[PDB]
Amino acid sequence: AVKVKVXPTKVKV
Amino acid sequence: AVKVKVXPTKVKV
Amino acid sequence: AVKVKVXPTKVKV
Amino acid sequence: AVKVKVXPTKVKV
Repeated sequence: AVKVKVXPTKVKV
Repeated sequence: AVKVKVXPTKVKV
Repeated sequence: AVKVKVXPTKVKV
Repeated sequence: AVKVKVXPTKVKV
């Protein structure tokens, strides 16, 4: 999966 | 916002 | 490919 | 920074 971290926001696709 | 396009999913932070 | 947009910065992987 | 992990590439903005 692609992992996205934007400061304290994190999301995986 | 940050945008991360992963195929059909457009993650927006 | 994944497209990333962070304000005026863009990159594609 | 924003971090986007796309397999072995870790995009950092």
